[PDB]
Order: sequence, then structure tokens, then C-alpha cells
Amino acid sequence: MNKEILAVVEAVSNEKALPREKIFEALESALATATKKKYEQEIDVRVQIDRKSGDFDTFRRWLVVDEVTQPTKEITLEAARYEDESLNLGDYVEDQIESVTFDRITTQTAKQVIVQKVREAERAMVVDQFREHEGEIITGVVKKVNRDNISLDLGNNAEAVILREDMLPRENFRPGDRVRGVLYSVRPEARGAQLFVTRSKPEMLIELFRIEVPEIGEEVIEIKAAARDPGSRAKIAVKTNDKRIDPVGACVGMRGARVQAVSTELGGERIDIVLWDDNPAQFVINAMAPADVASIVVDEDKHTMDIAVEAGNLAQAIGRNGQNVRLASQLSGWELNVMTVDDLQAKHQAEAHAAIDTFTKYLDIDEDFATVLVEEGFSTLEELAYVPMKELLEIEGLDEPTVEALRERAKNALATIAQAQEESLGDNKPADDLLNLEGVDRDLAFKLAARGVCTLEDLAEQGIDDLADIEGLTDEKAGALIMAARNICWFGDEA
Repeated sequence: MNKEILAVVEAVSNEKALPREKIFEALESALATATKKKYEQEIDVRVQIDRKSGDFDTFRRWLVVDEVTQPTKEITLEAARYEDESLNLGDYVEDQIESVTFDRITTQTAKQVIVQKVREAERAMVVDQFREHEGEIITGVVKKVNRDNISLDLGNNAEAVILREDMLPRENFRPGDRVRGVLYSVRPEARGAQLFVTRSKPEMLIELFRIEVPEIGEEVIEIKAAARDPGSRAKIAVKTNDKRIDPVGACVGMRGARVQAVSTELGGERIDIVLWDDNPAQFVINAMAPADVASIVVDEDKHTMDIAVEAGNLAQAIGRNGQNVRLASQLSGWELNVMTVDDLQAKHQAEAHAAIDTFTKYLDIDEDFATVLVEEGFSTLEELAYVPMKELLEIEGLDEPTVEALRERAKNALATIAQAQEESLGDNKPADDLLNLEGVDRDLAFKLAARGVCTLEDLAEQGIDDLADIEGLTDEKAGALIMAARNICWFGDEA
């Protein structure tokens, strides 16, 4: 008997940290592989080694395949008539059984084989605590230096590595600093498994909403959306949970008690969050702070918003580098458009006539009925089946002609498409040779009228600036789409 496998399994400072059978399962197999490598025969070795009573032996695998793989102890259909028809491709049964191999030469090559085996065994326990929480508050102290990254000789029986975009770029996890963030994907790094500290992503920057505020973690403050730069600045909508109170000091701390502590472990930067309230107009105005709001408006007929603010002292409201308004839409849910301070009131300069022309032509009206309330009511008569026409009594004339625009005025909008629908079929458009080819969608070929293409071979003449007006001409939309169309002269007409 071995009389030492039991002691190895019950050392038990290192054996009991991992599974008790790990040493007899993985380390034994690695030792068998090392002994086989030290042996002349290049045969797969499986270690039937147990720490119960010392019954440890080795076996030579058969490697039953359709070839001569592992030829030292290979198996195949050459023994089909002798092994009760056990011919297959992939079977790894034990053809033979070794007795013992002291292998003093393998004891010398231990530093190359068993050292790596012990490293893998340690990594097995390292991965059990590196990122086993699948994303939680994981800290790390930096004690090592690594190229192209930031190393940390932290605990959890493992190391830690932070990429350039993982930790704070201004102050990486280097000697003289520490990190604290969240991570879930931890693979086997150099010298065994390692943890990961990334205190720059949303999972660490936005996690301060319930770690810095004193009345948010108990679900008393509205903290549901927060977009911020990594370790540089943060501008989130600090609101109350339908309390209609001043929340500017809730998530930012009383007298600035949390501005310098939200990301203290992530780099220690200064943030400027925006405020909100229960009023939708006030919340929309204050969600993009600092924004010089000049008017109040809201749009719901389309998937868009309206950022009605100035741009003189509110350069962040329009967006110069994504400082304040970039996280504003996340607090609203709809994308908004902004302009200059004097360009905010010019959104409907010529629109009040452009949209009203199609309503006056359809209803056969004049300027008196086309411009009386066009600038007052946005789309007063434009597909009036949904919009109401019972509030224009004070306007010049009755709203009955505008009320009758639910279907009478919708016929003109379809009859005017006579110069647009026919332009996508044969009016200087692509031919049928590329209208049903692969690479692009069948209906996507109708948008080829903006490049001047008249046939399959005509679309290949577009250079870097001919058809590049739109972003449709992508890599996947041109590398495999025009290949079956423009190659008619090269290899298309030849069967």
C-alpha cells in the first residue's frame, strides 16, 4: 500500500481547502501524465489513485479511434473481432494497467510538470473565490506591476488584473492605491486564476446610489437610472420616490457629504448630479442641469423628446463632450434634440407653412384658414382621426373643415405619392439583376436610387464618396452583396 495518500488527503491545510478528492482526481492524473511523458511509450495514462487505503495504480488508455492516435497504446477496429465489437471513434477505455513508476527523472522534471500541476490545483481553489459572487462588491490592494495592465497581489488565494478601461485610467491599480468594484468573468490568468477589480464601469460608478446617499438604499429615493463617465465625473438625476421634495442633497449628501465619497475607492473624483421633482415639466427642465431652460414642452406622438433649453451658459445642455445632457435622456426615456440659445425658437420657422401646405391643399382652404392657428396648435389638421378638433372655436372660422380631415385630407397625402412611389421601381433605379441577390435583404435593394445605379454592374462604380452619402454601404452590405451582381462579366455569365 502507498500509506501516504491518506496523509496527503488529510494534511489537511492545503488538501481540505479544495475538495478532499481533488488531490486523488486531478493531481494523480497529472502525475500519471508526467510519468508517461518521462516514459518512452507515448501512451495516455489514467491514474486510478485513491487516498482511502493506498490503492493507487496507473492504467494505459486504449484511445479507441478510427486512426493510430496515441500509437503506443492505440485501439481501433483492429480488435473488433476480439474485443466483442468494441470499435468506435472517441472511446478512451483502459486497455492495460501499469503497476508503479518511481520515476526519479520525473522528480527532476517536477519543476516543469508537477509545478504546473500544483499551480492548476491552486487555481482551482482560487477560482472558487475570485469571482464566485457573479458580480458583487469586490475590493483589491495593488502590490504587483504588470505590463499593459495593473496587477494586484490581493487575497482570495489569487491575484487580480485590471485593464486600461477596467479601473480608473487617471489612477490605475498600481503600487500605492486600491480598487473596489464588481466583476463576474474571471478566467485562468498567468500563474493560476486571478480576480478582477474594475472600479470604472457602471457596476461600480452607479453603485454609489445606494452606498453614498443616506435615504436611497432603503427605497426612499428615486435611484433607477444613472449614466456617468468612468472615474471622472457623474451627473445622475437625484430624485425622490414620488415625494415631491428637494432631492438635490439626497444622493449628493447634505452640504456635499457624498460628492467626494461616491467614488472615493474608484479614484476620488468630483461629480455634479442634477436634480428632479414630481412635476414632469420641472423634472424635464432640471434633468439636464446645468441647463438654461427657456420654454416648457413635451412630445408624445413620436419616440422622441424636446430639450427646450438655451446654450449661452448651458453649453452642456446641447452637448460638447457628454457631461450633463448625455444622462438626461436616460432620466426621461426619450431622445431629445437641442440647438443654440437663439436656435431653440426656430424649430418651427418655416415648418408652420411646410406642414400647413399639405393641410390647406387637401381641404381646399385659404391662407386665412391655413395660418390662423398653425403656429398655435402643432398639427391642428394633420391626420385628424386621432388629434382633436373641438378647441378651435376662438380661431378664425369653425374647426369643422379641420375636423373632417380624418379621412378626406388623407386621400391627398396618398395621391401626392405618385412622384415618390414610382421613383423606387424604374425611375433611374437598379435593375432586377441585383434586386433579389444575397448579402442584403430583399426589401433593402429599394434604397439604391441614391447612388445613380441603373443595373447590377452600375453599383460597382461607386467609390468612397459616390454612394457614401448614407451609412447603408457597410462592410457586410458590400463585401458579399455585390459579389453575385457586379461579377457578371467576370464569372457570372459563365456557368
